[PDB]
Amino acid sequence: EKSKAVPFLPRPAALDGSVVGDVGFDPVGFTSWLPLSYLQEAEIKHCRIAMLATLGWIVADFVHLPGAVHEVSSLAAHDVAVKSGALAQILIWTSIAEAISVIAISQMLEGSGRQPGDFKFDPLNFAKDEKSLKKMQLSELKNGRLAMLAFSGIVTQAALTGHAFPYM
Amino acid sequence: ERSKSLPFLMKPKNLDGSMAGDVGFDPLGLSEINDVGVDLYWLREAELKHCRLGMMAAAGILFVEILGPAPGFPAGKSQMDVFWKVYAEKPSLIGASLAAIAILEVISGVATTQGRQNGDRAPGDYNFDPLGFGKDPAKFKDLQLKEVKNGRLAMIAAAGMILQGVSTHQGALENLS
Ligand code: CLA
Ligand SMILES: C/C(C=C=C1C(C)(C)C[C@H](O)C[C@@]1(C)O)=C/C=C/C(C)=C/C=C/C=C(C)/C=C/C=C(/C=C/[C@@]12O[C@]1(C)C[C@@H](O)CC2(C)C)CO
Ligand SMILES: CC(/C=C/C=C(C)/C=C/[C@@]12O[C@]1(C)C[C@@H](O)CC2(C)C)=C\C=C\C=C(C)\C=C\C=C(C)\C=C\[C@@]12O[C@]1(C)C[C@@H](O)CC2(C)C
Repeated sequence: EKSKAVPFLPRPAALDGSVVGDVGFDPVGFTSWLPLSYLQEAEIKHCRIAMLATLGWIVADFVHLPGAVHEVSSLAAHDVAVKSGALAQILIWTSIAEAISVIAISQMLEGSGRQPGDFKFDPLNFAKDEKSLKKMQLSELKNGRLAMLAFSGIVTQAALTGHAFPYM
Repeated sequence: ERSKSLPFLMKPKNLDGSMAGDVGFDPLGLSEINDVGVDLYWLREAELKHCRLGMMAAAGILFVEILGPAPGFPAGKSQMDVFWKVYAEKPSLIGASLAAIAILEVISGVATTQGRQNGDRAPGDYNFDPLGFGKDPAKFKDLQLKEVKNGRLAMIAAAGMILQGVSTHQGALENLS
């Protein structure tokens, strides 16, 4: 009762405390008719994709790969990269990863034990015990949400005003 | 048995004494509506939202007309017509404000319906007391009465300002003198 985020709204009844980044924020009750693991996986995937996208947009408006095709702004880079076939390679490998993801999310939903977003990818450690893993999961979630909103703002401002890196 | 405000009318059944500003002024018996998701809880929440919105709007009109606009913002003293001058030059501000108000209003409606269902939240309550001006009781009732009276007065005032600006196309205090 009385979820932490919205103090005047009831607790979403599906987010008690046992999830990283769980401040009880679900006013429209998306968790009431969708699996929690599915939504967590979707959120983490969005976080990672948008973090990579924000970093790439900002960097590519500064540094360009050698070649005349890579001499466009990130706003206009989509139509150039799709014509050159640059985005085709990313599409192919992302589709391979996403088919393996289809298998992984199916197994997670039907038992297994794989945590949402846990691909066990960890060449370095950066997370030795449970406490470090929880803290870094919270950091990843917060940074990913911030980067999703940041990429949203960057794209909207750049489309509104065709400016360089300062999209004001 | 008779309403305090209207002695020629019987006391409205649903308005005993609880809500701040209750004087029994329900001649049409609207407090007894229990259909289309509308009841005393919904009516009180709507009244409080109207009170707060009217207070904010009246304060904004008076502030802008007396102390002038903020730097970088248009002038004209007609608040119903300066809106189109702001939108003509800063449409993004208006759009962002509208989107924020839309999200907050969706949250407000969800909260109203939930609090009506599992009764734990008083109508118009959003737990918004950052400065702790209404922590203790015996002052909360007085603050509720002050808010309700000021909000009704500002509702009437803001409706008047809207109509005056739409019709006369002049400022509020311009109409005053
Ligand atoms: C969402 C991810 C994403 C997407 C869709 C793109 C898309 C694009 N980038 Mg880009 N970029 C990204 C992230 C991304 N970038 C990141 C994170 C960086 C920082 C290193 C850059 C740095 C960058 C530069 C410097 C340039 C581009 C350019 C371009 C355009 C054409 C060439 C190209 O594909 O990039 C080539 C990308 C690189 C050389 C660096 C990519 C490094 C990756 C993203 C990090 C490692 C992630 C890993 C491989 C994930 C594995 C995927 C899995 C399925 C196997 C194209 C529109 C070029 C352009 O035309 O600019 C307008 C260009 O000059 N990008
Ligand atoms: C279904 C729903 C929402 C909901 C729900 C949920 C989501 C299901 C959740 C719950 O469970 C139930 C329920 C029902 O709550 C309904 C949504 C509400 C609506 C339909 C929104 C309406 C808002 C309209 C407003 C507030 C417009 C005001 C216009 C003004 C104009 C201003 C002007 O300046 C302009 C522009 C020109 C100037 O010249 C002069 C004037 C004219 C003054 C003043 O502001
Ligand atoms: C800034 C913003 C969001 C900021 C979010 C932040 C900081 C989030 C922080 C967190 O996530 C972290 C970091 C960690 C989480 O655990 C906790 C929180 C705290 C939640 C959203 C802006 C959101 C801004 C929005 C939605 C603006 C919308 C504007 C519109 C629609 C206007 C459109 C128009 O103006 C045009 C474009 C042209 C005109 O011609 C037509 C019209 C329509 C007038």
